[PDB]
Formats: sequence, C-alpha cells, structure tokens
Amino acid sequence: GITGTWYNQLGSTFIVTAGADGALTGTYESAVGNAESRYVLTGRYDSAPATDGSGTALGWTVAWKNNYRNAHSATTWSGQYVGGAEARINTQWLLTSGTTEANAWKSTLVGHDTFTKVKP
Amino acid sequence: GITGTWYAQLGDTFIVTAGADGALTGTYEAANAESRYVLTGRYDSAPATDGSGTALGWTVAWKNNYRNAHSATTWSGQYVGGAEARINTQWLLTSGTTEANAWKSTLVGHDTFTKVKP
Amino acid sequence: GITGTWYNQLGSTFIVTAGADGALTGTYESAVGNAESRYVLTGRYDSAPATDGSGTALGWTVAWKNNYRNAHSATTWSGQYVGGAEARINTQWLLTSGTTEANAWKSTLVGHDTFTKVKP
Amino acid sequence: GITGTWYAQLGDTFIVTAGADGALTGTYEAAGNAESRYVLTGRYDSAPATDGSGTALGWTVAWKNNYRNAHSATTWSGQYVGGAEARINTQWLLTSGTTEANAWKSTLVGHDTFTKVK
Ligand SMILES: O=C(CCCC[C@@H]1SC[C@@H]2NC(=O)N[C@@H]21)NNc1c(-c2ccc(S(=O)(=O)N3CCOCC3)cc2)cccc1-c1ccc(S(=O)(=O)N2CCOCC2)cc1
Ligand SMILES: O=C(CCCC[C@@H]1SC[C@@H]2NC(=O)N[C@@H]21)NNc1c(-c2ccc(S(=O)(=O)N3CCOCC3)cc2)cccc1-c1ccc(S(=O)(=O)N2CCOCC2)cc1
Repeated sequence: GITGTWYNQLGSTFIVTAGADGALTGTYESAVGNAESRYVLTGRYDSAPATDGSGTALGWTVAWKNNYRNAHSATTWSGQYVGGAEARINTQWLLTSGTTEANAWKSTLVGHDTFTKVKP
Repeated sequence: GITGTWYAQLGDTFIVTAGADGALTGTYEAANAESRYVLTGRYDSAPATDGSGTALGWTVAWKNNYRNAHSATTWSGQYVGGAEARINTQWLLTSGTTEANAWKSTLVGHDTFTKVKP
Repeated sequence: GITGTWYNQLGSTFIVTAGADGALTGTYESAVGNAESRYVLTGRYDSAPATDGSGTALGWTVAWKNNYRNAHSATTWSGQYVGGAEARINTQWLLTSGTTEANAWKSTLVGHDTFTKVKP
Repeated sequence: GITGTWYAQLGDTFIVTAGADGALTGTYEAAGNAESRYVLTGRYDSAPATDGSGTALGWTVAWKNNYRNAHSATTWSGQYVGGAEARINTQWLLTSGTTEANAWKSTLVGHDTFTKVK
C-alpha cells in the first residue's frame, strides 16, 4: 500500500512505486508541481514486514539536483509506513549540504515529516 | 570517485556504483552472503567546484534472502575526494514498530567511510 | 512565557521555571505524576530572543535516575518556544543509554516532542 | 571522572563540574576569550551500571552571553567512558529561534567526541 501519491505537512508531494524486490522509485516535488521542482527519488522498504501490526520500515533519498536547479544537497527520509483507511508514513530526515571542511560541522539539518495519501 | 569499495570504522563494507545521472546502487555488507544487503541512493552529480564536498545519501532495508530485521537505515552525508577520500555520514535506523513503541523506533548515529580497509 | 506546566503528545508533563539568567530548572514526569516517575531537569534558554516573531531557543536534559529508578540513560531536548494564546515548545530529542563499546552504535534514539500548556 | 576540562575535535573546550547528585554545571568555550564563553548546564547518571557500560549524560548551551547572542541553543547527548583515555562521545542538536515558515530548517545535528587531552 506504499505505492501511490503522498503529501506531507509542508505541502510537498511524492509519488512512489514500491517494487516486489524492495525497491522504491519515484519523484519528489513541491506543492507547486512544476517541472523545475520535481526530483528523482530512490529507496528501499521491507517487502516482508511483520504480521503483528507493526509498521513497514522504509527509507529514501532525494539529491536536490534536477535539470533545472542544483542545491548541492541531499535529503534522506527514514521511517515507517502504516496501512489502513488513514495510511501514513512517519519519517525523520537528514538534509546534508556539500560544504568545505571548515563548515562540515553545520552541514546537516534534521527534522520530521509525516505523509498521508490525502492533501490538506 | 565515489564508485568503489568503502569501509566503515565498525568494519561494515559497501560497494557502490555511482551513475553519471546521480544514482547510487550497490550492496552493503554488515561485516558473507547472509550479511549482504541491497543499497540504493542518490548523489549530486554536478557538485560545486569550490572545495565543497559532494552531497549524497542512500538506504538499506535490512532484509535479504537470509534475515529480516524489519528495519531500514538511511545515511546522509558527503563525499570528500583526494589522496584520502572519505564519506562522512550521519544515519537514521528506523524499525517497524507498533504505534505505542513508535517513539523509540529510530536510532541515530554517524559513520565515516574510507577506501582503505583497517 | 516558558515558565509553567507543559504536556507533550505522549502525556508526559514537565514543570519548568525560566530564570532571568537563562536557566531552566524543574521536573519531568509521566502523565500519572507519581513520585517514582519524576526526574530533575536542567537546561538553558535564550533570555533575549529576537523581536521579529521568531521562536525562543532552548534546551534541557533529563538523566533518568531518581531515588526510585535508574534507566542508565539521559535525554536532551533541543527546540524553540513559540508564544501565543496557544503557546508551544517544539523539540527534537536525543536519548542516549549507557552502553558497552560494542553496542555504542545503537546507544542513541532520536525523536520529536511538541509541548503545550493543555493536556492532550 | 567527568569533572574537569574537555576538548572537542573542533577545538571547543568546556569545563564542567559533576555534582554528586547528577548535576552538570560549567562553561563552554568556542575559540578562550570572554566573548567566546557560554554557560552550560546538564545532567548525568550519578549511579552508572558497573558492567563496562558508559555513563549517560547530556547538557545544553544557549548561545547568548554578555557579548553575543546567536538566538540558538545546542544540546549534547552522549556518554562518558572512563580510563587512561577517558572520552565523552556525543551527538548534538543545534536549534535556532526561527519564524514558523523556517521552522523546518531550525535544527542542525552532528557529533562531537571530547577528551581530557588538549
Ligand atoms: O535545499 C534546499 C531545499 C530542499 C530541501 C527540502 C527539505 S527536504 C526535508 C523537508 N521536507 C520537505 O518536504 N522539504 C524539506 N534549498 N533550496 C534550493 C533549491 C530548491 C528549492 C525548492 C525545491 S522544491 O522542489 O520546490 N521543494 C521545496 C519544498 O520542499 C521540498 C522541495 C527544491 C530545491 C534549489 C537550489 C538551491 C536552493 C537554495 C538553498 C539554500 C539557499 S540559502 O537560503 O542558503 N541562500 C541565502 C543565504 O546564503 C546562501 C544561499 C538558497 C537556495
Ligand atoms: O528508560 C525509559 C524511557 C525514558 C525516556 C522517555 C522518552 S524521553 C523522549 C520521549 N519523550 C517523552 O516524554 N518520553 C520519551 N523507560 N524505562 C525505564 C527503564 C528501562 C528501560 C528500558 C528497558 S528495556 O528496553 O525493556 N530492556 C530490558 C529488556 O530487554 C531489552 C532492554 C527496561 C527498563 C529503567 C528504569 C527506568 C525507566 C523509566 C520508566 C518510566 C519513566 S516515566 O514514567 O517517568 N516516563 C515514561 C514515559 O514518559 C516519560 C517519563 C521513566 C523511566
């Protein structure tokens, strides 16, 4: 039930396909949705989750380069998918920017996004 | 110079292919086939040319043909080239949990990789 | 506006006093609030925040030892206070357990708590 | 063994008193001029496990003193390991006061190891 279009609290969108082999592929974009704001995503998920009501673990990465813009950074999301009527993906993320060695200490931001299949 | 074999302080190994397009693809070895896992990620395939590192990230879901930990790790970091190339990362390891345990679902840490085995 | 009794989304309670010198002192407890579940906190906050509508930075620590229990761990919350008739403290936290060197890699949990002055 | 002067890899220094009760109190210096010194306060486990495990601890610095105000605070969470080469291994979170619109980028994360050796 991971496959589909998800929306987070910031208005960002990501469309993902979950493969039988554990692959996650798709696109991550802004609320705008313009070509300039769409980025490739790739990740993995647990294709054989526990049958005890636990969430499904997964992660993905977006490097913030496309054919229009380059922010010289990449975000990874790590979290879990919870299925059902109100399916959700709860994540924490790390956004690392390319930096000089001198600035490396301030290279990585941390936050949390929750995605639903519904747009507020 | 990202493509190749990388070793962490713990002795984890991963071998990765960096596609011209920004793709990272390879395997992560937790130390044997039993301990080999698929990894995929992304990197900046056009980094700044000012001495800045190259941003990247990847994910491993800890399931293979032998074991399933019902968890996934993502590493976020940057590649620094040179005579002593390195990948400096921080990571998030999320386990699949019940809702009641979701507060303790995620570990955080850091890994530095080099192309030299210790 | 930081001084007072706050509740997060787990039901945990923390009572804090914010001193003029930037000190945070008080107690962190469970929803029940019995003696066995109360722990000392101490932290710091920006006693002269920006006057541009920005939050107030702060942080605090609880070591999970009191005179009843000892978890051999400590949590730090890093976040900001946002004033309002609906004031809130948005935080991320790190919970580190004492470990052997072998297990140090899995010593630290990360998460996020939001506190309000109303029970959930 | 926590009480003393500690040095990070970046050359930050901090001087801390560990109270019998679990209190950490002291100062954190960036550069060691007055302009660069800040108050720290935290907590540590004053009755650690006696099984080779580290001692859990954490502390906070709000980056305001009589000279500068960065409108931010860092918390370090980690553990003390004693010995001939005592160390404090930490991860940290640095949160800046921000507008709501920028709150998503309010927090940096990283890691610091401290030793009592300059
Ligand atoms: O790194 C970024 C933003 C990308 C990270 C979004 C994060 S990932 C986790 C969190 N969850 C989300 O969904 N969004 C956020 N900086 N912005 C630049 C971009 C860029 C702009 C828009 C988009 S988007 O597709 O419309 N979308 C926005 C909403 O979030 C999802 C993505 C994507 C990328 C491209 C090039 C450059 C930048 C950039 C970065 C920093 C600065 S700056 O403010 O630091 N600047 C002024 C100060 O001096 C230095 C330069 C300026 C431009
Ligand atoms: O240590 C904890 C959790 C304390 C941190 C709460 C976190 S701080 C961030 C987050 N925000 C919150 O408001 N609460 C959570 N509880 N358990 C205690 C233990 C203990 C810990 C682990 C295990 S175990 O994992 O099961 N283990 C044995 C079995 O094999 C696997 C390993 C066992 C025991 C030891 C001593 C004390 C505690 C404890 C319990 C409750 C509280 S509380 O009632 O004061 N309260 C819990 C929930 O709200 C926060 C405080 C505080 C400490």
